[PDB]
Amino acid sequence: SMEQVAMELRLTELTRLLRSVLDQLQDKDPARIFAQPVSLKEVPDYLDHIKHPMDFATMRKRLEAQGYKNLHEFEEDFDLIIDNCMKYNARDTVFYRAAVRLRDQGGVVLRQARREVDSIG
Repeated sequence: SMEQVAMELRLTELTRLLRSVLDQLQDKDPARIFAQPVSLKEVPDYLDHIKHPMDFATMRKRLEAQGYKNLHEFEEDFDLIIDNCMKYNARDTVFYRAAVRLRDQGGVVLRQARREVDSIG
């Protein structure tokens, strides 16, 4: 149907906007601490601690499959990256501190993404 095509075009455009958001958020992790999944070879007990692991590569795979239907779903995954880190790692670690900085700098990006999503529909 033409309605299905139109819905598919809207999803494609949301995916384009989320890719730009993803790139801007990942720039705020210059150490690449959140770039890839926590390795279960290196941290064999990780899934005893963290029930829903997340990282930027995993988000990018989902994005490129058009697997984010709305900005809320994308933000949920970004918040997992931060929140997982802040539980597993202690306050006095480079990892925790990196997540705080990513949260703080990312909030700005996400605040405008929300206005753009609503504005463009």
